[PDB]
Amino acid sequence: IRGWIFGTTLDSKTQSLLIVNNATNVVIKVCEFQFCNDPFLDHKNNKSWMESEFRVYSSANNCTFEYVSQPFLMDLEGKQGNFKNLREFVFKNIDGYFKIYSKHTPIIVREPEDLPQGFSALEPLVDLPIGINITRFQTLLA
Amino acid sequence: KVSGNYNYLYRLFRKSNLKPFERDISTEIYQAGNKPCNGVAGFNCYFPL
Ligand SMILES: *[C@@H]1O[C@H](CO)[C@@H](O)[C@H](O)[C@H]1NC(C)=O
Repeated sequence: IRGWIFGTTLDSKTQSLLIVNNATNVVIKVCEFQFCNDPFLDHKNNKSWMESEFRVYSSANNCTFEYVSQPFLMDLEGKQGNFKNLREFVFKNIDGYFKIYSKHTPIIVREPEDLPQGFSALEPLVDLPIGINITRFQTLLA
Repeated sequence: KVSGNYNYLYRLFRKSNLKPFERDISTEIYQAGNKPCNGVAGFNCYFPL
């Protein structure tokens, strides 16, 4: 799981938001993205994944906001089970500001899913002045 | 400009309020009267700018 897309219609007629952590840097682009109907970065060789299909937006038209920051710490390679990593994010859009808060806790093991009983507060990560309204969000993956 | 400065635009067809501090680019032709227009520059189908 790498990024997210936010919008209200997502058909190159309303302003759209994209966030990607897959690249070497964290990239946030508020643009008039024309997402094609196949938002996948995973279909690759028989057991490996690459950074292919990096143009899932078929058109990047007249648009405004761009931002690059340092990457966030993920793990390496692919494993089955032993998911030590656990990631939490909260996204809000209030008073014309897009607020993203983040938290990452490693070293969790249990046989069932659906989170433990943990008391973990969330630190503020970024506040952005995107200045749009959003109605539907779709997760991205690689 | 005495010769005509049309570069400044404004919106007057939304039928919706706004929260503080956002911009909206609605290039699509607004429809009023609850009848599907599906056309361009028609009656009761006005350009929003
Ligand atoms: C971007 O500029 C082109 C150039 O004419 C214009 O046709 C288009 O409407 C503009 N789009 C936005 C969102 O400003």
